[PDB]
Amino acid sequence: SSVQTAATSWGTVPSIRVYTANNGRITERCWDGRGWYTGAFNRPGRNVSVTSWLVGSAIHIRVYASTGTTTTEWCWDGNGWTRGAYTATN
Amino acid sequence: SSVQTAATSWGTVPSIRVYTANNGRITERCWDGRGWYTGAFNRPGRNVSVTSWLVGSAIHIRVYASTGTTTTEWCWDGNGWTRGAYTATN
Amino acid sequence: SSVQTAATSWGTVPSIRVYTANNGRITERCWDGRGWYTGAFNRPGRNVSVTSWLVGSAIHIRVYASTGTTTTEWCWDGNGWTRGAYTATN
Ligand SMILES: OC[C@@]1(O)OC[C@@H](O)[C@@H](O)[C@@H]1O
Ligand SMILES: OC[C@@]1(O)OC[C@@H](O)[C@@H](O)[C@@H]1O
Ligand SMILES: OC[C@@]1(O)OC[C@@H](O)[C@@H](O)[C@@H]1O
Ligand SMILES: OC[C@@]1(O)OC[C@@H](O)[C@@H](O)[C@@H]1O
Ligand SMILES: OC[C@@]1(O)OC[C@@H](O)[C@@H](O)[C@@H]1O
Ligand SMILES: OC[C@@]1(O)OC[C@@H](O)[C@@H](O)[C@@H]1O
Repeated sequence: SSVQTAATSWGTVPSIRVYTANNGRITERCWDGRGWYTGAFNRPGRNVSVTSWLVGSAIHIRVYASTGTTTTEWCWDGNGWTRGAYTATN
Repeated sequence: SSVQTAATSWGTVPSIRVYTANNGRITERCWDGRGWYTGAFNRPGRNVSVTSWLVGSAIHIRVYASTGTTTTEWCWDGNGWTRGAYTATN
Repeated sequence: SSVQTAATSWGTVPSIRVYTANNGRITERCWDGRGWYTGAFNRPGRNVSVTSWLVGSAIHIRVYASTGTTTTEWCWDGNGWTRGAYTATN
C-alpha cells in the first residue's frame, strides 16, 4: 500500500492531470506546458480512476473517486466540478 | 483498501466504460449517452486496468484483470469478450 | 492485494503498453502488433498509472510510479526514459 494515482492527457502541448489518493483524499496536479500546479479537484477517497475526451478544444474529464463505501463520478466540463450520474448498480 | 476502478472513453457522445473490482469480481458499467447500464464484462479479479482505441467507428477494448495470481487480458472487438494473448512474462 | 496494472495504447495497429507493479518493481510489457515482449521500463514501485499522446507519429509516454514514499514521473519521448518534472506538491 502506497499512494495510488491516475492520469489523463489531451492535446499536443499536452495538458496532463494526475490524481493522487493519499491519506483519505484525492488531489489533482496539473500540467499545461508551463510547470506543475495544484488543480481544483479535491474529494475524499482511497482509489481513483480518470478518463477524458475533447469536444473541439474543450476538455471533459470524468474522475471516479472511491471511498471505502462509494464510487462517485465527478465531472469537469469547463466550469467547475459537478457530481455525475454514475452509479455502480441500478 | 476499497473498490478499485478503471475507466476508458471514446468518441464525442462519449461512450464511457467503468470497470470496478470489488468482492472478488470485476464488473462493468456503461454510458452511451442515454444513462448508465451494466455491461457484459464479468471476470474474477482484485485489480483492473483498461485501454481502448477506435478503428473508424468500431471500438476495441482491452481489460487487464488481475486476480491474486494472474493478469488476464480480455478483448472486446465488437462481438464478445475474448481471451487475449497478453502474458506478464515470456 | 494483487499485482496492480496500468495500460495505454496508441495508433490503429495498435501499440499497447501494460505496466505491472509486483514484488516491489514496475515492469513493462509491449505490443506492437507482432507479439508481446518486455520493454525497457523498470523502476521501483507499488502503484503505477500511465498516460500517452501522439505528436504526429511519435509517441510520448508518462508513467507515474509510486513507491511507499514518492511518486516519480518517468518520460518516454522516443529516446530513453527520463525523469520528469512532476511533483505531488509545490
Ligand atoms: O486550469 C486548471 C483546471 O481548471 O483545469 C481543469 C481541471 O483539471 C481543474 O480541476 C483545474 O483546476
Ligand atoms: O453530467 C455530465 C454527464 O452526463 O456526463 C456523462 C456521464 O459522465 C454522466 O454520468 C454525467 O452525469
Ligand atoms: O453495448 C454494451 C457493450 O456491448 O459495449 C461494449 C462492451 O463494453 C460490452 O461489455 C458491453 O456489454
Ligand atoms: O486477440 C486480440 C489481440 O491480438 O489484440 C491485440 C492484443 O491485445 C493481443 O494481446 C490480443 O490477443
Ligand atoms: O520498442 C519498445 C519500447 O522502446 O517502446 C517504447 C517504450 O515503451 C519503451 O520502454 C520500450 O522498450
Ligand atoms: O521532460 C518532459 C516533460 O516536460 O514533459 C511534460 C511533463 O510530463 C513534464 O513533467 C516533463 O518534465
